Amino acid sequence: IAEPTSHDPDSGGHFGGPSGWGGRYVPEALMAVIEEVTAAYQKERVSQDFLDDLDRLQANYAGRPSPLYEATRLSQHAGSARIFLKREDLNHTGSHKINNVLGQALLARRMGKTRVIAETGAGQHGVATATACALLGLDCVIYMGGIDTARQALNVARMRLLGAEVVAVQTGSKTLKDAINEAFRDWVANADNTYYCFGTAAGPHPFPTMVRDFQRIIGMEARVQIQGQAGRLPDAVVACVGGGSNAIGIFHAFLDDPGVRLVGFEAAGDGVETGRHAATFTAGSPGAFHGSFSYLLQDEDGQTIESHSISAGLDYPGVGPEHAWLKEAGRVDYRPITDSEAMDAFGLLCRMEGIIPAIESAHAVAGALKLGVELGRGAVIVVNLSGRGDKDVETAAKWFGLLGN
Amino acid sequence: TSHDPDSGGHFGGPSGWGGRYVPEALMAVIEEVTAAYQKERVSQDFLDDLDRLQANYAGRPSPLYEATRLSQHAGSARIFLKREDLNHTGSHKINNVLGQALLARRMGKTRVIAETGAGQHGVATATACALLGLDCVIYMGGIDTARQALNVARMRLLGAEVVAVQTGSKTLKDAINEAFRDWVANADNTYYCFGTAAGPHPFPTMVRDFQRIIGMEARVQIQGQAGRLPDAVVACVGGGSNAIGIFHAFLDDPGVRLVGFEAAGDGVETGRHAATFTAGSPGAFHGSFSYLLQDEDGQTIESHSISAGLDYPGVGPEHAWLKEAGRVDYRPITDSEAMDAFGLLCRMEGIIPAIESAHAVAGALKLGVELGRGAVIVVNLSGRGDKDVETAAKWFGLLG
Amino acid sequence: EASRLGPVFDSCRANNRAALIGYLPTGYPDVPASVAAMTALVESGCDIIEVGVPYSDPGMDGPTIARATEAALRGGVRVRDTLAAVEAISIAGGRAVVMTYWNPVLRYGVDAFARDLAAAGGLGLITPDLIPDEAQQWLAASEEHRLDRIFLVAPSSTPERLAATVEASRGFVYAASSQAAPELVGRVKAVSDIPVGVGLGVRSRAQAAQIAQYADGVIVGSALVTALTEGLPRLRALTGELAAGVRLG
Amino acid sequence: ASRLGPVFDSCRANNRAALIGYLPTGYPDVPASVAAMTALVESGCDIIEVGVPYSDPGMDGPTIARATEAALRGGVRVRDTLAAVEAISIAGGRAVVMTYWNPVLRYGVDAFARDLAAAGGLGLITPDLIPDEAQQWLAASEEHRLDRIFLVAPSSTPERLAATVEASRGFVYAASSQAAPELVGRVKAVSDIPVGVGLGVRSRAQAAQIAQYADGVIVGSALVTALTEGLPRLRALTGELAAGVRL
Ligand SMILES: N#C[C@@H]1N[C@@H](CF)[C@H]1c1ccc(-c2c(F)cc(Cl)cc2F)cc1
Ligand SMILES: N#C[C@@H]1N[C@@H](CF)[C@H]1c1ccc(-c2c(F)cc(Cl)cc2F)cc1
Repeated sequence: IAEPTSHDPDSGGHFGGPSGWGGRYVPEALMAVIEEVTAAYQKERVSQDFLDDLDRLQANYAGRPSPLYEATRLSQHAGSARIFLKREDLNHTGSHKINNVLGQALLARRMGKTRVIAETGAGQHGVATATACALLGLDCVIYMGGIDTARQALNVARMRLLGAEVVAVQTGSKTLKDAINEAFRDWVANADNTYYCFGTAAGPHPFPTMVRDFQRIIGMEARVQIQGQAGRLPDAVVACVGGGSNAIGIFHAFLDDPGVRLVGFEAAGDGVETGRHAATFTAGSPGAFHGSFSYLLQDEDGQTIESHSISAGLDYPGVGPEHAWLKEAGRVDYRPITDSEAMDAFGLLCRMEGIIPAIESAHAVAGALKLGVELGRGAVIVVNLSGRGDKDVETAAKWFGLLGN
Repeated sequence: TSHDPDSGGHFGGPSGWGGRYVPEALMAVIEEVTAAYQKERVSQDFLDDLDRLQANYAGRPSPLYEATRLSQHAGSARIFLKREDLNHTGSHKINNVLGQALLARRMGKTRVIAETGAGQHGVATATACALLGLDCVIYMGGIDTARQALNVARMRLLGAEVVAVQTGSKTLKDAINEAFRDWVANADNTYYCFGTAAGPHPFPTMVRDFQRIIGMEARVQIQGQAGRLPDAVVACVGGGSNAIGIFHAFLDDPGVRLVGFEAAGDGVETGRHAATFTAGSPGAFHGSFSYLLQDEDGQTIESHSISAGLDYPGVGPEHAWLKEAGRVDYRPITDSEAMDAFGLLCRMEGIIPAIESAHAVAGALKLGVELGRGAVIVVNLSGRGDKDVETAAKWFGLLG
Repeated sequence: EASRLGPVFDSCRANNRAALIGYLPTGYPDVPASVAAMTALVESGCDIIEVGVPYSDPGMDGPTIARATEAALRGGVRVRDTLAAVEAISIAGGRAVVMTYWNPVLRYGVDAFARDLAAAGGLGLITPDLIPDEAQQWLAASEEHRLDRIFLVAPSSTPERLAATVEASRGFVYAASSQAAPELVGRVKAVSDIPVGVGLGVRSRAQAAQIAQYADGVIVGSALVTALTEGLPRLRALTGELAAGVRLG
Repeated sequence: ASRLGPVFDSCRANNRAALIGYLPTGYPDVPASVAAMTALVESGCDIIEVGVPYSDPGMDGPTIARATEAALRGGVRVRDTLAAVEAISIAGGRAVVMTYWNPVLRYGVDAFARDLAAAGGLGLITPDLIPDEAQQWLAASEEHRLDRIFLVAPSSTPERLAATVEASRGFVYAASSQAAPELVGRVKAVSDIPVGVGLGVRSRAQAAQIAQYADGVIVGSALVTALTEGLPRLRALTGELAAGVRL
């Protein structure tokens, strides 16, 4: 069943007013394919055949529903609060990102598109896209920065094993935000048969809403599971915030719940005062970027500032527009977490629960511990464990001196 | 209890599969584990603790997926994949270590030791030990610790100690021997969390019972999605834990074929293989009477496979019983056959399988051609192939 | 009321030619050198100058403009340097519009940027990533400070969006792109009489002449940056060839 | 009676314990090892433990395990052990075979007992065979008149120690500070079978300490190390060990 649209933007994609957050800050050369994707998505989001196809893939292929685990051995470090982990790390491919690429790849098939392009930071979303494209017979082309391709040799081969093609972006700063620019240029040239599978809850309309909808299953499951295991709605739901897809996916089911705090944690890198960070809400300002009006890290002239984070998934200068709306409206608080706080939580979750989290997810775990101290004994905090940390083992081992020299 | 061994741990009576081929110095702790297991096997508090962990911590039940795009390569048969690759830690091994670690804490043991080849069972054991607050020591072959630096760091991040074994051939066979010597000296406070359905009684039965949930789920799932019991259930066989786990629920179904596929390496005719049933013989090894790869005098010969989990000279005794009884057939799959299935599963379904599991997929493709269009084959996808991406990249020349 | 660029195309149409529209990014190689090059364009027969504001993420820019704007930002170019270039072009007796992505304008302040640009002698604004759907603030500021608003149309533009974009444009409409460019101009001229400028990777005099047959203005940008990298003598030479191409008789 | 009955009988009648020396077949090579086992007989060994090198000896210490690795590397075979037993018997020695059970299963339990008896061997020490799995071994042990030396440990339960001693014939191997004499007391409290003790005897003084309470002193790792230095050191160390068991 199609869930209601109480928090949707207007027909122009604007949140909280006709000149609010979101919209479409794209060239006219792209509006034809965006209106086509928007019309296709509005038809399929209410098609029971589409929701059945997606449910069938989420259940038997992706492994949904993911469990809700109460990390009892973390309570001592969270002010004796009760930490519940939404185990998106157990999804196929190992992150929440599989929820996004399954719906969009199904949508690309419904539209008759035969070619799918996508960006990726250090490889996580490119692997996810290539996975769905293999499953549904779609041709796949992944754009990746030349710095990241040289540093992530195994993820490139992982994508080639799945039948996808990897293109190294050697322009600009040669990282995530420049792979998006190259994928955007590819779409302008090949919109006739190509679908752009965007990897987070940002970009022009309808992508912030569409990506959010494909991730809302996280919050829908968690809201039922937390009531079964705790007997009540939680005192807080938290998640890490890069572009915002995994956070908005678990946040959405709790928006109309009056007493449920919503806290997103962003990457502060070396510290928000050091200039080597990615704390978009904490140290950024509003502006138009990557097709939406939202928050981004920018200097006095409006130029994009390079972001830094020990995690690759939170290393992004912008953030989705629906999060900016929820911040302005006071529904969600956004707080920073440093590299050290996250790695401290990374190792704690390893020693205490045997769960190796993604470093992106470790930011949310770290903030949950801090929030548990603030909320006190007996507080019920739901944490979106957005991914597993098998990809981050080499980074964590160097951090804790497990590799030497 | 219908397919269970006698009190001595022997399958098939006069055949004598299994037993306890251990020194007397280890019989006190083995009788202690057997008594503890037979006590908690029927305790509802134990079964409830295990079910909560399997569901909320490990992610059970695992799904059953019909790989429709594999059908055209399996003689138009219908291949269903039992997705153990979606478990916590990435394989079926989490099922065994959750049961044994719970048992070790019920017994009062404060220390858990475990063997490992390339690192999968060591990571699973360390995972369960961190979860339950148990001191964990992993024994790993010195040849394996040198080329598996990340799996070592994985267990190390989980709070376990890792010991590199430099005796013998410095591999999985010798790591088991060293955990054996450790258990002999420290049996007062130490539990040996064995990683497959072999060893002395009660380990072949106990591990199978912990893996039984795979077959129980898969039998319910296949009737729901296909409307009938399958024409065949296949799995890869190293020590035999994931195979016996999915085979057991189907043992009394007359129409269900059971085929285990073992690692043939470069070929059975080359002496560089791990096909224990195809080329081995009965003998006493690692505390049980079963099949193993041995020379004319009974010395253990080295096994070779591109898989790490199937790179083992022995096999569980209950499989040796099922082979004699004619209930399960055991066929060899070569390195090349497994890698073709590996890449095919990547390009067709977007699933990257463990190279061990790709032996089962490759055999399913051959079996689907035999059974024809419409045949229902359940394949145990024991693990995911993230650990094997570098090995597979070299194979297909995607590296350089 | 007539647009600021209106009389320029009227004069070009009377002399049986198309307007030559030249683009150069501010601050490449440095700010003084780019100002000298923009001044040279006026001296060499450029009817309209496009003053490009270098942006850190220019998705619509080709490799030549992208490498030139990267180098200009490495040199520390500022948005105010673009307003200074507009002053210099007005002083040199030229006509300048500013082509820029919308985030620098939002950062500067939309009404503030329209005011300061109009003061600096600017005549209009080309907005490659601002469609009319998001142009409410920009429409109000362009009417307040009498600035032309050049939106873009594309071959893939729907008939509804094309008419809405042309209706929302003052000065001229930018047609960005085998036979797609003449067909695009025919679609615009089928619903309005507004001048249409065509950018098509123009690189020689013969290409400018082909476009001048059906378009009111020929837009050259990437070829000018390449010539400036050679030097001002090469840029003056190329601009003279392009000025000869737009003239049909 | 047992085959080793008379051996321990003439030891008790001389106010001494039995010196039981172990050596692995084929180290450093097969002829050299047989020459070393013959030297043990000449130097005053009462019982010889002829070890069968096994590829995975879990109960063997590092010195013996590396010698059996070297012996297997040299190509030693199971039949080589029966050739050493025949050589020891012809020289007037008394020899038992210590082996893991799988080489026996591969050879054939009945066939190995037959050929072991036919070579002059007197018993079989089975470190990884418990009486619970010794159905075939017990039958061949009686049919061919061979002693069966089972092992006991400090952790053996009273029910298991009594059952293991009841199944033994010849002598009981007690393998392991004061846990060794306490284990000997548990055996002597239920049966009058001789008891052998091997805890890594190294010198003449250590052999006398065990001989104060044990019917047999088992030496293994020390004789292998002596043989590595040379054959003369083996007879010199065995001579010192033969003098310790009489004290
Ligand atoms: N004009 C312009 C801009 N050049 C860069 C900065 F905004 C470029 C750009 C435009 C659009 C996008 C975009 C995206 F990120 C996701 C999706 Cl789904 C669709 C998109 F169209 C990205 C970058
Ligand atoms: N004696 C003797 C043998 N040296 C090797 C070969 F048989 C050594 C050995 C004995 C026992 C085992 C064993 C095991 F593998 C698993 C478990 Cl759970 C318990 C065990 F006791 C392993 C090796």
